[PDB]
Amino acid sequence: GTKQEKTALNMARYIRSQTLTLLEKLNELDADEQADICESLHDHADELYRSCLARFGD
Amino acid sequence: GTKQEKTALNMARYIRSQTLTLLEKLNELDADEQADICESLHDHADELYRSCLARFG
Repeated sequence: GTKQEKTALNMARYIRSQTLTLLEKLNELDADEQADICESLHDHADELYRSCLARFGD
Repeated sequence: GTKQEKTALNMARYIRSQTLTLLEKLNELDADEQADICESLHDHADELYRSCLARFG
């Protein structure tokens, strides 16, 4: 439950929130092809967050 | 080359950089399973970045 472990998990949550925000922006730009890539990237970010949560979470 | 376009492209580049910062942290932790997913996530962020770059120039 170290500070290193908490830093890594917070970063994984942040990257997920970034990709969600970016997805909305690309949707707003109507940048369809990029939004679809980003949608997938966000799922993958969620997979990472979940894996980090299981391992580093309290 | 619109403003909004550039903000989006920058954020896509920022996210690519963040996956590498997390990858190194996961490496420091010997969190092998998480590191391999992160490695692939970087590959995926690079796919998105290059696509935005081709489009938003």
